[PDB]
Amino acid sequence: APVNIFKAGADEERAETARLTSFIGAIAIGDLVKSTLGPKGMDKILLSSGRDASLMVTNDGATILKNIGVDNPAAKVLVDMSRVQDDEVGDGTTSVTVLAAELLREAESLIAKKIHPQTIIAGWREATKAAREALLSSAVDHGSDEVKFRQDLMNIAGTTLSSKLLTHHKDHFTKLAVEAVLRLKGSGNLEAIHIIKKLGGSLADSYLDEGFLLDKKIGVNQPKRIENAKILIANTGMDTDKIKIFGSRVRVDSTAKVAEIEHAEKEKMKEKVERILKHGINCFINRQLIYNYPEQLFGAAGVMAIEHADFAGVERLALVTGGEIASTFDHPELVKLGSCKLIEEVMIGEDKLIHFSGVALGEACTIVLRGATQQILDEAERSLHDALCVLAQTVKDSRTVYGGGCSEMLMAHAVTQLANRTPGKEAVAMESYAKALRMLPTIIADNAGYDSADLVAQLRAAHSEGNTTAGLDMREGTIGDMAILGITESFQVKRQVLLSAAEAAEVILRVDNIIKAAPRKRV
Amino acid sequence: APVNIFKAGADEERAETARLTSFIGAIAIGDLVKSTLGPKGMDKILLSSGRDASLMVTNDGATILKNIGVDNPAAKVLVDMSRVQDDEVGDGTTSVTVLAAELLREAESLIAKKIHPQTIIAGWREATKAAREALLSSAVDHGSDEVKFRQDLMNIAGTTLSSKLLTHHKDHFTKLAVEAVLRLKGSGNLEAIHIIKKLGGSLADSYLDEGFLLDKKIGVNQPKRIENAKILIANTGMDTDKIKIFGSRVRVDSTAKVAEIEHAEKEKMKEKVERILKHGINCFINRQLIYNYPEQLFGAAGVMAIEHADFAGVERLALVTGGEIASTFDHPELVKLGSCKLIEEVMIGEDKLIHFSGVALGEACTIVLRGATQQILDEAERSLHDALCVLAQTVKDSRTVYGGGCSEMLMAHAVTQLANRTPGKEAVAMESYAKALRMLPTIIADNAGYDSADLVAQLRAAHSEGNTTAGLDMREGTIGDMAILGITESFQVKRQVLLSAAEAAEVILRVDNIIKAAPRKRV
Amino acid sequence: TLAFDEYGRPFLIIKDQDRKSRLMGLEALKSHIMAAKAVANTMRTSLGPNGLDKMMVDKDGDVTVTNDGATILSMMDVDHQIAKLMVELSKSQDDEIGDGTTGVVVLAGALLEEAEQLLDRGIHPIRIADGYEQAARVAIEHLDKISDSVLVDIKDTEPLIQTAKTTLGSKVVNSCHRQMAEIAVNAVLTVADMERRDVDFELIKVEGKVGGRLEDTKLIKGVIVDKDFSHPQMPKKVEDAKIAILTCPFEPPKPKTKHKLDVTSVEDYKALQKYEKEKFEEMIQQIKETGANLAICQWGFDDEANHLLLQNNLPAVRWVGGPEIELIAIATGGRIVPRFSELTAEKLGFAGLVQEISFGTTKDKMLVIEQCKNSRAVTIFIRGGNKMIIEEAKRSLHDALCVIRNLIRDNRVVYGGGAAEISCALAVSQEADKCPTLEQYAMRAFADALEVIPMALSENSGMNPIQTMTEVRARQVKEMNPALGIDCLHKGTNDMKQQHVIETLIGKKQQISLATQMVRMILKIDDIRKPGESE
Amino acid sequence: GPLSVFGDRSTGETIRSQNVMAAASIANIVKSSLGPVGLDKMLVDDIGD
Amino acid sequence: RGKGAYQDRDKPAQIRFSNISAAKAVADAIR
Ligand SMILES: Nc1ncnc2c1ncn2[C@@H]1O[C@H](COP(=O)(O)OP(=O)(O)O)[C@@H](O)[C@H]1O
Ligand SMILES: Nc1ncnc2c1ncn2[C@@H]1O[C@H](COP(=O)(O)OP(=O)(O)O)[C@@H](O)[C@H]1O
Ligand SMILES: Nc1ncnc2c1ncn2[C@@H]1O[C@H](COP(=O)(O)OP(=O)(O)O)[C@@H](O)[C@H]1O
Ligand SMILES: [Mg+2]
Ligand SMILES: [Mg+2]
Ligand SMILES: [Mg+2]
Repeated sequence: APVNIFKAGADEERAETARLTSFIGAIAIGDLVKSTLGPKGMDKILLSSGRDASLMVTNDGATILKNIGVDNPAAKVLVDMSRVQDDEVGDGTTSVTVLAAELLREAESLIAKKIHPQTIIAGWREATKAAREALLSSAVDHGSDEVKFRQDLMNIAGTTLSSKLLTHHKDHFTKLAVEAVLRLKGSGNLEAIHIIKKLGGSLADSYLDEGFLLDKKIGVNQPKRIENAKILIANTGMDTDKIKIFGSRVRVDSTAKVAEIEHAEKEKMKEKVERILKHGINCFINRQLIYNYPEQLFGAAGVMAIEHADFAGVERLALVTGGEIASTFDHPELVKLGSCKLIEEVMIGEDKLIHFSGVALGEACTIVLRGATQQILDEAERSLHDALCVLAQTVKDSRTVYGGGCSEMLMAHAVTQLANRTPGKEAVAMESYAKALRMLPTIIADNAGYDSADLVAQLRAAHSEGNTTAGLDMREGTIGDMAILGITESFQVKRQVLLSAAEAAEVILRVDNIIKAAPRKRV
Repeated sequence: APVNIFKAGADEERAETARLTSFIGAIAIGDLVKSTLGPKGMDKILLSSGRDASLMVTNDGATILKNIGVDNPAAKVLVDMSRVQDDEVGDGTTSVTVLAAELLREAESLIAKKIHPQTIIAGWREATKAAREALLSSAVDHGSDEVKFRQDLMNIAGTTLSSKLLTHHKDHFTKLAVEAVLRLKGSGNLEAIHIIKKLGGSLADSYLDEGFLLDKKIGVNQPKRIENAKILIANTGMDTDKIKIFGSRVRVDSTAKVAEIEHAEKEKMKEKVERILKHGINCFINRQLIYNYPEQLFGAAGVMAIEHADFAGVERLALVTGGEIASTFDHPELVKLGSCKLIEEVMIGEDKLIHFSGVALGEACTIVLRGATQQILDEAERSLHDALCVLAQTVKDSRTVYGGGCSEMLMAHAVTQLANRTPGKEAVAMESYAKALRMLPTIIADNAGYDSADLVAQLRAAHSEGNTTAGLDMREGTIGDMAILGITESFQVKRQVLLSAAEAAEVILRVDNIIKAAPRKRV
Repeated sequence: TLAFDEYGRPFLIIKDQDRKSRLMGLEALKSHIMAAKAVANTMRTSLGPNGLDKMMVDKDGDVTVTNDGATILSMMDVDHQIAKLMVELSKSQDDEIGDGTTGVVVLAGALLEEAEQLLDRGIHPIRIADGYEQAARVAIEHLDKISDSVLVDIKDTEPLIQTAKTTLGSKVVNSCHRQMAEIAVNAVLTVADMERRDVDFELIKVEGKVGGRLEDTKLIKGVIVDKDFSHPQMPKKVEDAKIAILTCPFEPPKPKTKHKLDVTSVEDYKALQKYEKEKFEEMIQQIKETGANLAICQWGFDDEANHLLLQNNLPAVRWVGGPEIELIAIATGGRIVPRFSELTAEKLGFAGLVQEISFGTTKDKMLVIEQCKNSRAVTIFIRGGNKMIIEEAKRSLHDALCVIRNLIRDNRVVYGGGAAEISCALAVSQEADKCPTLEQYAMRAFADALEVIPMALSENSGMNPIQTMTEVRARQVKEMNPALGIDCLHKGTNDMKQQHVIETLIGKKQQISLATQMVRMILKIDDIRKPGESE
Repeated sequence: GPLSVFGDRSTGETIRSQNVMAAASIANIVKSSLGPVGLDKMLVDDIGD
Repeated sequence: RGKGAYQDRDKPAQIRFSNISAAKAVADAIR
């Protein structure tokens, strides 16, 4: 195919530069986000060449790979791998990128050993099957005795926020992340926790609101605070209805009848508001816009009117007040109203927001992130999003494993025990699978500046004879017990790091020909 | 220096792309000539873009690197390293290139291990000192009992020619290489063995001439063969002398005196030839050109006249006949003449050459290389030059070591035995030195198509407990004794492979900054 | 406005003023520091025995791996006039002393980095420059406290070897750290005039040939030239050579003017043959009457004179260079004779083993002179594995030949390894309080910049800079200050007197003097008048 | 090192001398049209007005 | 003994000085 090429502007390579470009392009992705892994790793700042560059600092490996725009074909497999890891569990996107790159780096070492690439695939399938049994047998469940499960949930949020910008804020941001999912008391919808980013103040000034915050302040001549009110929301049109009959006009003979029709239009718009206040309410939230004619009617009756909050803002108010959407007002005995105590307006960062203090059945939260710059607020929002998504799945799957390098040495030990019970064809591929699992505590140990050649060697000697909870202590720089220090991760997060990296390395290693087509508008 | 760059067209890099471009450019040189190492390795064909491209196939690693013209700065150190290896010992230019590249490939593995590069230099200096004692204690000397030394010389030429184009010609070309140096009986001048390349015939039709061959055939009216002649050579001017007086004219008054001067000029040229034939000779060799006036004088006296052989052609005739140069003819009792039996002309490839058959004190040879194409003759000349240079130094240094991977495992065993008696800072660098020494039998084993992962493992298990003469058997594909099969190399060849690769890898590893200047006429 | 007046006329002062560049501002001093710190940060990694080398590529594509600070800055294409003064600073250290060419650039970049924070506090740049002169004067007087040597050039060569090991310890010759250090000691003492304390480097010939190894570098007492025996049957070994050095070519004598010699009859043409035949027999007999058995000639030989050398058993070389035969007459004790008629037995040279040595497969055949008689000229033959290790060893051993020359000029030494810089930094800090009137901040910036050189040795050795320097500096105040520095493998204790890290006094005396004066010429400048594009 | 703005920056007494010449460029125009001995000017446009 | 040696041969030691020198130009511009 290179000799006597039958292509126009397209090129290809077979078994010489195919695996060469696949191993170079995938290691350079993994070596890029290598410095961001661990609780002592640095962060990246992403910039463009211009034309609203919109600089966005991120430490999470999914947000780095989704914005760099790699031109390598085999590197897009690892870029899409970190996107699925953020969409499923929301954590380990950096850990699954280095692990999939360390598998292909050990596969580059098997180039000169003349090992068949299908032997490495069949050797890694038996290695990944033994690695699933190491995490499944070491998972710690939590059913009853809930005072130890809430302590276990703070160890999950303490491990996730340690590898982010919120380093010296674990005394505050752990309570902001555990109690946010604990106030859901149900499914992890991940949209009732509305994060509001406001400039001014430090990250210690951020807090979790006991009620709910909103924008689009209360009318013009309406009351600003009503105590012991009944909140009724809506999703209906207020004025300029044009009610659902396309092709309907007002064909009259004189202009005196147009004055009678427009008075009949305002009488039906007034009668719609009169059906709303028969419920006995004091606040009104409409998803659509409220014009001036129903605004005067709510202001004359002493009723609030919040106009055009959000499409998903009426869903959070329905989960924090315990009511319903109620888009049709014709049955006051079948419409459930919300409950609150204070609807006072608070000022956060020279902006008046509507505080719904003292609400009943409040299965929704509002995190008020305050930072020094907008770059910190964009990073702390993604750092909190990577912490709330794991706790939303830890309450659904209570199985937890010991992180901090302890889980990877347990997975590498089960592969090494079965590497000695195999013939020599697939045993060399299983030894490279166990060395790549030991690189994940090696990257964490070397990012702090510790002796990674000795600490991982002490972890391999500890896990070889007992010590199932022995891991890497990044606080002092030694080997400690992970059950005492409280460094644990979720089972489903660590399983998706192991499983998705083994499936993505299976695709790139099986590629022997990269036939790229002719691009458009590139000359 | 990248930040606020104060250079015009020059660029540089410090500790990030400096060692990156040094490790890429040096491995790609070693991976290029990796396929030409061993008795089953293939050859390369070197071509240019045009304008008298002059294709020259070579298997020797020095001739490949001296013609490619690498643009990498660190790759030129390994190119110049193989140039000295061809000029000093004439062999191992491919072995010193792969060994210097495997050291830097193991040094690239110490990048992620955070080893200081000065620790690798101090670790390799102790590793090279342990490797010198392995070759020195295993060297086999040969003093008297010359029937074992001539058998040992055939094992040196049989090992060198096995890795070249002369594969199935070891029954003939070994005798052409051993007997050529054996007829020198003195210093290895490496110019008395004049190699003549003629087209037509196979490589089995090549032979070593018992006498000497020459060009510039014998005169016009002179005899072509004289039995039992006395050869006298010369380095003097025959005609149009203009003898050593710059600024001397013939200022006469009449044209009759010009006829007396030009007759006096031809009488002194006749008297010079009359001083030559007073020695009682039958052949005459002049380094300069012989014109028509002394050519008639040698033809009338029955004396041969070989005009303008070569500048180094009279040196080989002085070593093959036992005479002297004799540029001045005024003392016939102080000029030693040559000796021969037949000066008949032979025809090799439709070209008449002067054969000096039956010469006395013949310390010079003539190899008549005959091949199918010119590409085979250019390869067989360099293959014989790589074999005659080792035998010219084996007669000066009779110490020989067992090659074929046996010498590399002896050197790697002495480093590994002293790597366990060292602290862990330098012991990791010594283990990488021993792994690169085991790569040299791994390249030889994998070029034939054998299982290189098991044969080097069988060599390491053999040398760990005895078996100092155990090596790689490339004939059947197993492990055999090198003293029985007769696969030996010289001690000075194997020492220069170890020593020059350790010094060249010391230079490139100590480079942390590559500051290249702005080139001229490159835009 | 620029290029226009307020009355509408064009305002042109100098030619091509639109393509000019002029900066007075407050960033003109800031642009000089940021251009000089990047040169000092480049040379910081190549300091000490753990200093990594640099790969330099020329304009022709030639690659030279250099470690000395003189050749690194000289082979750059830096078109910056502030950094060009750092090139001449490292060149001035090489021309005068020749050991601290790397350390004089890191020290000059350290004085400018400490002056950057002093510039923001409102201090005048000449007031910092006047404060550095009062601070460098304390470093000169404190450096002359402990200094002693016992060199006698007879048997006490032990302080001379340990001084050269400090210079050769940072280069790539650490494999020959004991062998090559003794070569540079004996090469200086055999050619130096101890009555005048003058060393001539023209008598020390530094030659190099590829092949062999670094351990095959020998000190050849004599000369090493390219032997060019015109006869291939010449004897290649002379046991006792009576060397006849001449500067006349083996030919009939040709005058320097235009002659146009006239030949009229055939008796004059037969007189031409007998004139040259007796001239070649006269130039050969006049050498044999003196008892000579070896001839050296600057110019070429004739073919008729070549066979007359073999008949009389007189080996001779051909086409020797200009200063090459000047080294033969000193190594052999002979005299260079212009003509052949002035030859005598008193103008002959004496030599022992005169032979040529072929190196592998090449055809060089250099001269090896083993035996001599009170020679004042030596030749170092550097061998190696490639041309990168030989041209660096020519630069490494030249720094070892210079530190022995500095000991004959001044027999006072100091202790390196950062021990002299920490001790000099304490002397400026003690005199900064006597008195802290105006230049208190300028002297403390000098003492903080003198600590950059020992803390760069701690950075290249894998240690911590502020952890190791605080331990060494505190031990010199609690007791009397010893030779206390650092090392790479650290050799156990940190005593530089026990580790034998010996440097010259005038080497470090010129490091502080040249870096202070170069800082004064780059602090006392407030404008740049560089042009724009090239054309 | 310096400011990475894509425009142009001039500090010191350069702008302090340019603003005076900018004000004197306007004053030297209208100085010939002051008082009873002042004289009018001509303002010609590109279109010919 | 030296109690270890941590070789750091990587990029961001030089980019960290680039963020320092750029922020010093902003503070000196509005000084
Ligand atoms: N306190 C701690 N002790 C030890 N290791 C920790 C600690 N906190 C975090 N880690 C480690 O740091 C790593 C951070 O990975 P991360 O970049 O969050 O992966 P992802 O990008 O997939 O979320 C985890 O694998 C974890 O083992
Ligand atoms: N008969 C044999 N058995 C085993 N090994 C051999 C045999 N002949 C040659 N070799 C190996 O092949 C290699 C050829 O190396 P070569 O390319 O000649 O090095 P260089 O280019 O330096 O001369 C040698 O190192 C030798 O060990
Ligand atoms: N054994 C040692 N222990 C501690 N320091 C040493 C040792 N050997 C050399 N040094 C230091 O290394 C430095 C090398 O300086 P160098 O680059 O040679 O200066 P220059 O460029 O002027 O020749 C010296 O200043 C010396 O203090
Ligand atoms: Mg995480
Ligand atoms: Mg060979
Ligand atoms: Mg030095």
